[PDB]
Amino acid sequence: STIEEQAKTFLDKFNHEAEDLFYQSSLASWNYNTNITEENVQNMNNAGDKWSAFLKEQSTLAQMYPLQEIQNLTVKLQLQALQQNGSSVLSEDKSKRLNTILNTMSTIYSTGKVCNPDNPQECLLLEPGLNEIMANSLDYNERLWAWESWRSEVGKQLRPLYEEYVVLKNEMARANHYEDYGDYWRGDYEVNGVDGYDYSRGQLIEDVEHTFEEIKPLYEHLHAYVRAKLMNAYPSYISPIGCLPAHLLGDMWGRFWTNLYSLTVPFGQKPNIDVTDAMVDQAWDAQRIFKEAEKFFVSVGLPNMTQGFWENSMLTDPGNVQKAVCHPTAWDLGKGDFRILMCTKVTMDDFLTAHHEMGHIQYDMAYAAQPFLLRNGANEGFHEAVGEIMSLSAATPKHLKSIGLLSPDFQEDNETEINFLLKQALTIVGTLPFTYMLEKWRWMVFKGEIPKDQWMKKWWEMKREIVGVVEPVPHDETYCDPASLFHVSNDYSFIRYYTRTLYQFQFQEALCQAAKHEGPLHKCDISNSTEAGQKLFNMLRLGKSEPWTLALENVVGAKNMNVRPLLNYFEPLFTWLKDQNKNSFVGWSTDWSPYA
Amino acid sequence: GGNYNYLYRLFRKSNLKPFERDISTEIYQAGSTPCNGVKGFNCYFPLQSYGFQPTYGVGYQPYRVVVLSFELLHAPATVCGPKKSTNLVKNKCVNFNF
Repeated sequence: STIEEQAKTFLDKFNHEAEDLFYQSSLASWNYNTNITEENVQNMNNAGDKWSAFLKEQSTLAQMYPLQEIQNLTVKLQLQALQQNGSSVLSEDKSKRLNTILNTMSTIYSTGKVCNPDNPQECLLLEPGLNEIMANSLDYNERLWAWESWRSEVGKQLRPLYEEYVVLKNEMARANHYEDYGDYWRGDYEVNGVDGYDYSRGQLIEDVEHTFEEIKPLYEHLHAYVRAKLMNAYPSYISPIGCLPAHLLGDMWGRFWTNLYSLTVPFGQKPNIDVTDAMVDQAWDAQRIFKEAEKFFVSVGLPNMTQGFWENSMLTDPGNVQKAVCHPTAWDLGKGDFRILMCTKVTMDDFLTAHHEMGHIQYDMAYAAQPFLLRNGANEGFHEAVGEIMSLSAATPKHLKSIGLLSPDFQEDNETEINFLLKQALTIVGTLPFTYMLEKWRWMVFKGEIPKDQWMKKWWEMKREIVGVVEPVPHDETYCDPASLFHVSNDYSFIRYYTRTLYQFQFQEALCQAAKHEGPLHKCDISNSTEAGQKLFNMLRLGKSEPWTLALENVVGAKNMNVRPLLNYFEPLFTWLKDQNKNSFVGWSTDWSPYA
Repeated sequence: GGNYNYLYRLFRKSNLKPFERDISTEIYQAGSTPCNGVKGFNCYFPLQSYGFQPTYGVGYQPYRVVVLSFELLHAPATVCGPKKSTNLVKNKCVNFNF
């Protein structure tokens, strides 16, 4: 008989129970986070696995449906989302050991302990402390010692676990008809629907290389400038012919270069824009911050947050034994419940964090009309892009001036704009090559092109070739540097942090295009521009209902993820660097080493 | 904790007629295979209970609805309302509607 018409009844039956079950589970998790106490633990757990106990049969029941002839795009998409069996494709004896090995790597990576040889009774962890040892310090011996200790006492035991984790994950992918698990990560970034918007899993590999060669000159110039500043700070330790070490970047893995901003200040006479003291003088509390964050969203055209968010959600000051987590998060519990979990203070960083959380919350309610299974973004890089857009547009000095927070008689010039631009670049453009390198290495080690013995040497060689960083100490095959990272052993995709950035400026540019502004991209604001409210909403009101290839068409001119505005956002910085590093050779040579 | 005492019909072969109330609890059969009063491969329960909670947003809260439908059969009218009247003024030539 017919199968297409009887799948709708099953979909509705599943969704009706899933809505309130997920609502109750999320409410239990929210209660546990808001109240850090034993009473709210078991119940939360009593929900969690219970949802899993409900997610299997609905996945188990999604095998009798031959999803190869249903002509309804939305119904087919929902059935395909429900048809993924997950980890229920391998044998139980291997599944239990995979779960055990995942648990043990999660526990071991979070309990790294390194003791100084001179004082063997003082071991530290990834918690601030050992992190603070090199987070803010001007030294070469202690930073290198901490790096070596971390990569020898946390980078050694994770390697054998990762060795079997790779093969088991690849075999699971093969059981899921994936030749490699990179395809599993690239399944979401792929659509097989309307003609003309088709995308393939293998297209991402070539397209990312296509979109990475246009920023190489700017990254080389910034690398040369950072190297020259390091020479001015660390004499006779960084070779002009070579490049900078890994521990001197500012982070143990080079993910962020913010720690090196103080050592690479172009013009120290002009201070950075700070109005925190002004906020204190103006008596700005958490409520004032939260209501000022609302004006920016409502001046573009976005609706107002409904009643209950100010009441049900925790806002500030957990205070006494009623402990709550201060990590800023936005929770969409469903059935019209949206909440924020953050600790507010008087800080422009806190203002930007509140704006980011409001952007996430607005994006979440934007696709609220979608069913339970479709209230998700097209890709992982859309939520963060939307959140960062409002932080970008609220960092303009014009916005602070217009909201009565900066002096109307301000005399901002090119020097302070360049300083803020470089401060921003040390965080945004300085992490794209490292994320690229990590994702590429993970994909190529999951593909099995290299043997088991060619693991560390190739990783380090590509680090010198792409990032332009040499080895602080020689590394043998028994070590494992990638395993000493959060998103390498927790099964988290790392390309998520890359494409989003490629969108952000793009979106901003398009939003700037819909801003009636002339001049630099960084200065233009989406505030006081209602026309951009609906256009952005076109991507907000879709979510998973439409493919990302189709989604990237109502705001930006081209659906391709070509990184055009990156070279123009830092245009004053680029033309200043062209007039700065004339006497320093740009690039790096992969023969010089700190150890020899 | 979720008020599950309010139920709504979710599955039925055909729609309701105007001013019709159906309280049938037969196991709906979306597919072709008959079920002997049990759920299964294509059989589901027509009635589903709500999970209303005070934390539910606007549009998901419980809402009491009363519909007053007037009938005007040829029998003499019985439901007639406001009989607003004026004051009694006498000793003046006036028109009246007692």
